[PDB]
Amino acid sequence: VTAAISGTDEIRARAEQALTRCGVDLTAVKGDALTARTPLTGADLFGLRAQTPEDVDRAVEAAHTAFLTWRTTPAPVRGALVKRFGELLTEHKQDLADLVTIEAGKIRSEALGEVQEMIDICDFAVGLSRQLYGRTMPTERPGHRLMETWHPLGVVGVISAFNFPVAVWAWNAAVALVCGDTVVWKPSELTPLTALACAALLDLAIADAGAPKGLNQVVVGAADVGERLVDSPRVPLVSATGRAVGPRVAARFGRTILELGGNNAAVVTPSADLDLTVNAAVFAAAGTAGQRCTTLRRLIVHEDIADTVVERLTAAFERLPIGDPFQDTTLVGPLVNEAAFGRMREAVERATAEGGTLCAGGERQFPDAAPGAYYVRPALVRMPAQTAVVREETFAPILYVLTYRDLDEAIRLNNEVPQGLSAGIFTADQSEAERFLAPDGADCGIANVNIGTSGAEIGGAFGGEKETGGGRESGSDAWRAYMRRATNTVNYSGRVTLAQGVDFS
Amino acid sequence: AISGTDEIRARAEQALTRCGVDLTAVKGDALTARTPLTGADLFGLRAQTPEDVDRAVEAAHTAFLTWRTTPAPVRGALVKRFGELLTEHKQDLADLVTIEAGKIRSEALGEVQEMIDICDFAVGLSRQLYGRTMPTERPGHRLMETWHPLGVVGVISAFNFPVAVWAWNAAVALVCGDTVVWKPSELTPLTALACAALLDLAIADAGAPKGLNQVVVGAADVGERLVDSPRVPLVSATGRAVGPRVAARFGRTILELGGNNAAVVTPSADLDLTVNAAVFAAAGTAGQRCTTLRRLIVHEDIADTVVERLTAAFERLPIGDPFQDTTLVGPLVNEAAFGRMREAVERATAEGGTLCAGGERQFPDAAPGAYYVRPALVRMPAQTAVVREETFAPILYVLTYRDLDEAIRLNNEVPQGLSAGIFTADQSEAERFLAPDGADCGIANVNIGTSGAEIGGAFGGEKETGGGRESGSDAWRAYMRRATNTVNYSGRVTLA
Amino acid sequence: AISGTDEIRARAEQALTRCGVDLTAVKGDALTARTPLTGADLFGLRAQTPEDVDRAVEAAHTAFLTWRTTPAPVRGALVKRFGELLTEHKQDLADLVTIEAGKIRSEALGEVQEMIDICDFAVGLSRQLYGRTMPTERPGHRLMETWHPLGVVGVISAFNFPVAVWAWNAAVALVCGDTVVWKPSELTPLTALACAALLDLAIADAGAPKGLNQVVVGAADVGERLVDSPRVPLVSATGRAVGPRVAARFGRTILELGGNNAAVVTPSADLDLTVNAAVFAAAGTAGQRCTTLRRLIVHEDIADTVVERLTAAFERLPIGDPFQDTTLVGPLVNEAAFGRMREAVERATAEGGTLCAGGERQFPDAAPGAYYVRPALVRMPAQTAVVREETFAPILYVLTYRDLDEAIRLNNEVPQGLSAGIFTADQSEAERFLAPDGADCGIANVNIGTSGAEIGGAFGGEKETGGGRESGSDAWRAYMRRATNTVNYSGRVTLA
Amino acid sequence: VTAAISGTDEIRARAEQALTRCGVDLTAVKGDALTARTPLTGADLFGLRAQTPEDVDRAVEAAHTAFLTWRTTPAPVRGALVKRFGELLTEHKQDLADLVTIEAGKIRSEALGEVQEMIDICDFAVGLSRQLYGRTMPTERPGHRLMETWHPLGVVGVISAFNFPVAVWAWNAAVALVCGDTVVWKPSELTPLTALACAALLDLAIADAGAPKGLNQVVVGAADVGERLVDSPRVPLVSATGRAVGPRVAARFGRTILELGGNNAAVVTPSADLDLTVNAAVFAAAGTAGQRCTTLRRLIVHEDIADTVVERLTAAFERLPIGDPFQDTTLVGPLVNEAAFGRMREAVERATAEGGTLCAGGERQFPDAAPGAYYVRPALVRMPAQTAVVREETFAPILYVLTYRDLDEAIRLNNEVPQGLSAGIFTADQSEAERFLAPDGADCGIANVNIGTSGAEIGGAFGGEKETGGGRESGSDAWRAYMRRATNTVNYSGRVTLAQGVDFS
Repeated sequence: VTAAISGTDEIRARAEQALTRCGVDLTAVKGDALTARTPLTGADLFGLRAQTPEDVDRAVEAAHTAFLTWRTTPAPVRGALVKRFGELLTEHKQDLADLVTIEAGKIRSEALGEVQEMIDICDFAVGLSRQLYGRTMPTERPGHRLMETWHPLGVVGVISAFNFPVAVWAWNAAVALVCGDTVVWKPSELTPLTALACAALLDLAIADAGAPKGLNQVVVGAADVGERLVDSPRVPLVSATGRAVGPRVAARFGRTILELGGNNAAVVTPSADLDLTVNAAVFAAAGTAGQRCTTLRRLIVHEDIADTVVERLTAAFERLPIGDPFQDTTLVGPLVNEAAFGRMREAVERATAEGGTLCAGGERQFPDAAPGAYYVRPALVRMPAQTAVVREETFAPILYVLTYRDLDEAIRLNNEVPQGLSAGIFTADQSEAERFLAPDGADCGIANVNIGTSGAEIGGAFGGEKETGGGRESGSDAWRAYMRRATNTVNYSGRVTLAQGVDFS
Repeated sequence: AISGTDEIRARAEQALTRCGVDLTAVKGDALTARTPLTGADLFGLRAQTPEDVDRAVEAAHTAFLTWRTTPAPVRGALVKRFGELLTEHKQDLADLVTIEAGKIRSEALGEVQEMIDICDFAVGLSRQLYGRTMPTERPGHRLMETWHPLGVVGVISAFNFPVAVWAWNAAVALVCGDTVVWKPSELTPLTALACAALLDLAIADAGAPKGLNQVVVGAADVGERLVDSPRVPLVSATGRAVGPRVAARFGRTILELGGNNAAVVTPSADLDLTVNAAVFAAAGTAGQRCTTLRRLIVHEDIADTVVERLTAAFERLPIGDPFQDTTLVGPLVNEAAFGRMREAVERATAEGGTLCAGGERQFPDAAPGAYYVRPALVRMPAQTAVVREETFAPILYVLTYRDLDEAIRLNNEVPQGLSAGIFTADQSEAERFLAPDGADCGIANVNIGTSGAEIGGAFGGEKETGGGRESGSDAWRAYMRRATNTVNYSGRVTLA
Repeated sequence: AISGTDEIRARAEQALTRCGVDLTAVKGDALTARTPLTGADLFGLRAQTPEDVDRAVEAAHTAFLTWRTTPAPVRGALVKRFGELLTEHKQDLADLVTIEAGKIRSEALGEVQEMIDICDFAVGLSRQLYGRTMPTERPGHRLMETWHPLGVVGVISAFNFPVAVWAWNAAVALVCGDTVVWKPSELTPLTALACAALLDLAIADAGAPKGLNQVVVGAADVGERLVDSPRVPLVSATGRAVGPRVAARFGRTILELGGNNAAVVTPSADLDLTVNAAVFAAAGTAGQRCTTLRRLIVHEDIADTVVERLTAAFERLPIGDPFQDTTLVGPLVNEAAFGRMREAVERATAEGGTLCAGGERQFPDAAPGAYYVRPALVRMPAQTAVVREETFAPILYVLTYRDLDEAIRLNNEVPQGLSAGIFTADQSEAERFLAPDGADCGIANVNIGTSGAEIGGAFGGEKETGGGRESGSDAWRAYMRRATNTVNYSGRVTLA
Repeated sequence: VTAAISGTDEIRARAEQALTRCGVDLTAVKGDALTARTPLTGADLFGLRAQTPEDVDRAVEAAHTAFLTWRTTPAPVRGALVKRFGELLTEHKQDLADLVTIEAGKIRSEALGEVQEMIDICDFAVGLSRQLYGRTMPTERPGHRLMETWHPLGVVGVISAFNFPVAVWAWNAAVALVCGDTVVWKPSELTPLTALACAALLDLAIADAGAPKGLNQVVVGAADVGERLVDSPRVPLVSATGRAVGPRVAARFGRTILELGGNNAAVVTPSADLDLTVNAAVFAAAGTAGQRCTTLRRLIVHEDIADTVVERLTAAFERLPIGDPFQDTTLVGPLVNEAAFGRMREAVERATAEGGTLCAGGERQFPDAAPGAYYVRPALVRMPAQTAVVREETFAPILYVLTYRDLDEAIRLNNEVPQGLSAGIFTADQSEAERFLAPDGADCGIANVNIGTSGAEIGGAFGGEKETGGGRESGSDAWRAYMRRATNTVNYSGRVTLAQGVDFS
């Protein structure tokens, strides 16, 4: 139950080294308006310059200028830029992953994985640059041709959260760039440094490619900066990941991609492989300290095996190594800030008040080793019913355990929450697996068999349903949200249908 | 010679009866059916309350729970049967369309035929609704994307296409496993009652659930209750408040909100083709299509001759009773439509325009409650305010250009973005117009006008038109939910 | 109680007449129509010569020149009309199918319904036939892929599905803008004549070209002339020489050449489900489907109980007149089919097999010219020669396994590769069977037998089955030619 | 009319340098069975070891072993191999292009372009590795699911020609590898060295990736080696590019991709931009010394402009710089061998015998500067009709000029030849452009507007119709030919349709 944590100064030096290697000019970005910080110790690292709302508008207009050139640049040439950027990400993978650990608190292997996701979406987007497929199709009209074409849309506003500080932007920017769009990115106020590093690498790729300078810009600021971006008439698409954005953008006839959180469950049936299940559940519940939109928060377990599953998860949660995310031994790093810790404790108290039993975890670990940081053991809570606290997502590592008998009851328990991001079923039974994925099964955007709620990869469309917000990012044909469809009828016959047969001559 | 109100009423009652409507059950005192042919009220109807809308959604949701597990090809059999009944009653439904919308008989028949055609397309879709299978990075896993029924679809339609818009939505939604609650225009309730009765027959013939489709007749408050329902995940609206309201409750919308459609006429344009296409697209349906041609952007070297030829055509357009086959232009829907038209033309002349032809009310004494008008042709010195904001009336504004990029800019400058066309014999001009830096609309055509669209194409527009697509290509995806499914068959945990 | 030849002849003549066939015009002395129900000749028919095949191709090619520019949705209207006529005459056509193929009435009805269903699917396709638009690397250029009508399609069909295979080919080919020349099995000419007459009515109703479809009745030399025609770019053959011959003249083929289909029965299989599925897939159509279940690969722990249960089922199968609704198994097509069956069973017992049930000729005195047989169940010690080469007869070979990878290897070891199934309650076994290292067939199913297929799926197989696909998904692409089109609108030469 | 040509010795030294840089072991590949050669001088460079037919069978079996591992290696992992290979091609682009010039005689800029095509298809294939899309679709059966899946096929035999000695293999191998297939490549007997270099680079990528060793092998030999590859029962797909292969493979129920040549035309209408047209026609007719399958061989010109077009093409052909393909000034390098030159001269003689007029070119240039090499000026021949010599493709730079009046006549003249690879129309008229591309227009696999018969790129499917052979390679969904389709119905209902309602229990 004890851990050595890196000092703020050692963290700052590592951040500075990483930023400089990624080509950031520290003198130019430093200032006294905002502050970079680290959840590893809770402390401020150094001050940053901020953009004003007026600067956001200047950025959007510059991005629109760039768009006017980029939209007629051939998609395969646009893909060459993205290929160059992927090369630079590859070259600086370890440097960027350092920044991700520093700002989001993720363990090293997860930080590296997030940067690799960026590299993987660049590879995918380079492929898409020769596709972006529309259709050709028959027309009913003699001597006509009909097709559907896809065109670049305009400036895309990207609003990202602290928890995936680089991959969410990459999913959006790699795709948007190859689609002939330009990007203005408002990163989380908690994670500016990762964004600055990403932007500097992309600016080098842009300079190497001879591409337009305003293809991507980062706006560093607080909430008034984000609002100005959301409200811009020159931003036809806003992608927001990790609540008010949908209706405000719809009001000005813009488009949104929303992925707004998840309250994700897994069903454990009587035939589940318990070794597989426990391993999967622990990773999905405890990974990233319970701060993924896809984190496992509800486990719906058949009454015949619930006691044994709870025993095993209790033991696994008790053995989880919690500590500095730079240490190879660490599996759980810190929560992002005090507010997060407070919400976690409030939820666990309310759960025991609504009838629950705390089985494992929930306590702050080694508070005196880093007093400004909140390292916590993931909580396992057995619940007699799916009460309000279980239905209302807390962004923390709390796994509520519910029991069921009939699979249709498990499905109902999965579906009855307002969120609809991901779901999983652990079963050896062919029919149960298929029933879960059927139209009357789990209602979520992602529905998996024998893999947890974080089972997703670049090639799939990523997003959810219900209050998650309906958007899709990354794979399949999510790229269509970054373009506009045109239906084109071409007459080569020299004639038109004459109304009531009349020829006006 | 305008048909009499008594004759029209009798024709409406006979059509409704033949389509299976129970006149006693739908008659009442809350709302009135009317006709633009004379302006007269036909007879009174029962209305639904907001509470009835909630009951209808409940019924549709109950039906959905059964329908969503009914195999899609079986769902397609219902739509095939509906198409057969529409075919059987094409003339009766078309008479109701002419009576309530005022459109000429041939256009009314064409609208009912669109219904039949989308039924046939949806029967095809019922065996497709394609998702994907694709590789996964994880050993001993499989990955796919599936599409599932969404739920209850609310359909809000306008007076001008009182049956085809609902059919695009309902044929597709039903084969997608959804159910529908339809709020038709308060101007055109009878067409909806007839449609609903024919679909209820098909439902009976198929043994399908009774709540698959319901019509709610009423005013604003009925439509508002439908839009705000938490059990209506998709609202399809044709006719602006809807988008944000639905977004606020995390629902989905398909919005097609109007059009201010232009065509560009280049110096190599075939003028006989262009004049015919422009006249039909500007004057057709008395200028009351979402896809009506409202702006003609003509090259300065041919502008005088084009205006001369359109003036002559507009002066010759046959205006009259839409049940007479000689008629090209039927009446406007109501007095307010006429008022708005006149206000636009007055504004245009105050903004420097010249009225070249049309605009006058025709034979007011033949039917004082009806508004038959000659389409207006107005030459404008620039794209001023009145040109940029559409009026749902037959007014064609003529603008001039020299460089094609400026014609394109003029096309694109307005807030609407539904359809556009270019008339040209030049291969490169045609391609430029359709290019990524060309016309910005949802529909962009060469040598065919702004109503050049068909069932197999996705229909809808950009910008303030609202972004939705209906009908063809893969528009059906808006009626379903995508799932991404990873299946592990390895017995091991492999993380990405 | 077997229907008499005179009764059958009269029923055949009435069906043909009702379908629009002119009996005087088709009767003759060159070929004979026959029935497997009694083995009797029904009546004589005129035959085509090789020169008539060349005239038919010429006529089809002339029709093609018009049809290929007829808009696909208009082509789809013809197929929709055909589907309506098939629906009207479903019973009459089904009677001809039972008479000539010997299949039970319910299966004959199902085959005609497949025709109607592919017509409805093809009507959908008529608005799709999708190519692509995509980006080009070249500034000021556009790139697309389009699909165009191919030409005359030769269709060679077998006795066992005398109408549905031609319908899969003809509905799709016609909406794709192709024309068809059909050479039906010499065993089943009457069904083809009836089909052709109904389609000719639809053609007349639509005002379409008369040469869209033609039937050539004859022997080997007629089929050979069709295969070798330089004006037939696609040959679709169901029933081995065809592939190389057509390739030699740079034509295209779709080949579906037979099946030796297996199912794997795992220890967690639901035995009631499995026995029912196996009996129906092995015995259905007297074992004369391309998709008939011929090999059952059963886990050693349940093999004895499975064999016991199948023995009991096979002993209870009702064999008899296919016009009687009590019948499950009708007759084999002819004496040669019976001879081949007996030879296979004799070979299997010589290779170490045990005949567990069936194989005996039923009621030979009731109809001495007809071959009614009880399906045979043979337990085998290994997959020997007789197991690996299919016999078109109802024989089910039972093999045992222990490890699933060995069941998969046994499935895959044969030269045919049409369909396969796995019966299991185990999620991972189901997935393993369908995985890239699982069953190698064109169709691979879980908890449904080897005939588990439907209109919306691409149908066909791998290996010596021939590689072709018909019916659903994007099988239609084999009936068209792809073009890749780059359009320069820049006025400059930009090289790749 | 004069030129300095590199010496055989200088060429040999450059070839050796390139091979060594690409990681070929010269001692291991050298021998006395076969010979590497160069069309620049006509001479042999050095001897090579050859494979026997027995070695081909050994190679196929090793490739099948590799296939058994590769087919279950996840497609995105397979794409990582292809990405690494593209990196190595990038690093050795100039070295490989040297070999292409040496063996095929292509000018430097075309050789570099061919190697870049390899790099571009690797990028595309890396994208495809996350796609390979099948379908999910409704079933009519309650409580069932239906899908279509694509699986790796097996060993792919690649037979390539001298004229594109690296890109054709790359189109096949990049796609085949990501599709989970393995490859046995028989390069042209005229161009082994390019193949050896390609294979050595891919073997390094394989070693870096830890992939199976037998993923790709080159078999060096004469015709008996190719025949053994074509006839193998373990080779389910044979791709042959640049006549007997179709029927022989069909006989053993294999699949083929055939692209067997082209006799490609362009139509020049009265409204054609003549500067654009002449430039495009000269590149398309004279490029690669008329030795592309897509070379322009027939020009179908409207009678109103035919005289002026012929004048302009006459002047352009007379100004073409012919010489050593390593010199930046050179636009036309040599024909491949004496046999090619002999066929060219025979065709031009026969054309003048069938009524034609030689307008420009056709003569051997500077024979004494490289007596074993055949540098020729492209020939322009005006023909009064499309006679047998015009219909029968000669693999040499001969442009036959035909006149027309009605566009339907031009279309008929395009279509009446037995080949059907590519076609173009040069026109400013919107309706003519569309008529040419319509279903009753040009019948070829590739049909272009205002670009010549070599207007194709990676993203499009490449191939032709009629006696060209029907295959498609490279872009769109040509990848489907490298895989097998499965239709999968999955029952989760626990029941089956009972025949005649009978339950056997």
